Amino acid sequence: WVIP
Amino acid sequence: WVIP
Amino acid sequence: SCIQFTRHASDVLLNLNRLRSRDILTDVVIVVSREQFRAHKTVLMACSGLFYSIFTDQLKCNLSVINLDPEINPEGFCILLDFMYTSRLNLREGNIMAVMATAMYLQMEHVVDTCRKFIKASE
Amino acid sequence: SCIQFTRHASDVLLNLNRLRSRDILTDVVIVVSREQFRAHKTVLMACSGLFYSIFTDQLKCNLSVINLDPEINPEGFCILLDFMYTSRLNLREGNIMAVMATAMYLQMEHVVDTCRKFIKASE
Ligand SMILES: CSc1ncc(Cl)c(Nc2ccc3c(c2)CC(=O)N3)n1
Ligand SMILES: CSc1ncc(Cl)c(Nc2ccc3c(c2)CC(=O)N3)n1
Ligand SMILES: [Cl-]
Ligand SMILES: [Cl-]
Ligand SMILES: [Cl-]
Ligand SMILES: [Cl-]
Repeated sequence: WVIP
Repeated sequence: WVIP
Repeated sequence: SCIQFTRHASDVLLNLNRLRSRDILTDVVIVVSREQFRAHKTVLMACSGLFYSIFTDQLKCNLSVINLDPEINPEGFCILLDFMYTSRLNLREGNIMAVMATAMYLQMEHVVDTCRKFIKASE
Repeated sequence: SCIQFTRHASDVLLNLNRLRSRDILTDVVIVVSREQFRAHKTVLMACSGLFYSIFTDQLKCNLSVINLDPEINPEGFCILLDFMYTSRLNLREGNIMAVMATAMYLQMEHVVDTCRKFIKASE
């Protein structure tokens, strides 16, 4: 999971 | 396009 | 010896979401405490272990309406349906418990994992 | 303020290809010079400008069989159908002309672009  |  | 187009899967998902937003070729209504959500069975199956099991059933595969367990929160389902079609999860302090419970019921293992991690950080 | 799962679109496409391989919820047959290819209308639309136009037509959206132009090569179509469901293109010296012509007819702009580039390098 990432900060888009 | 890339070499997978 | 294949070549691969990096953005292809993302572009496919973006187009599937465009079809959902315009209600094109949607083939099922998911009912959650009287709230209704239109979707594509194939996308639901591709994202959820529960929908995968439902739509591979020789009788349920032909249903146009699926009713979820009355304990399922419509907002939690809406957030997860948006994630299915975009890869983006709107996880917030006020919805994390409902999102995790819905993801556990829908069998969306990666969503359950990030909810467990975000809850663990707040304790 | 959404979080994003990097592998989600790829995982969705991988599952859609698993459904195709097991012939689950396929809803159309594409006929190419008597060869037949089963697929999901939504995936075909998501990958091709031609299928997008066909299945948004109020009459053609309901067809279970689509016949392509007799000039279309079945191997070129097969290679492109595999690309739609995997992001992988089996581009070879012996098939590049048939693949480019099929991609132009199907309106798959990124495939047409890489075929033009690979042909230009060989001249
Ligand atoms: C297992 S083979 C397979 N073949 C095709 C499909 Cl459409 C599918 N979907 C699916 C099954 C289980 C789970 C998910 C999707 C998400 C998750 O967390 N668990 N699975
Ligand atoms: C344009 S809006 C839109 N909305 C939904 C879908 Cl399913 C769609 N597909 C599509 C249209 C045109 C093209 C492709 C896919 C691939 C390509 O090269 N050109 N387009
Ligand atoms: Cl029904
Ligand atoms: Cl997930
Ligand atoms: Cl027909
Ligand atoms: Cl393309």
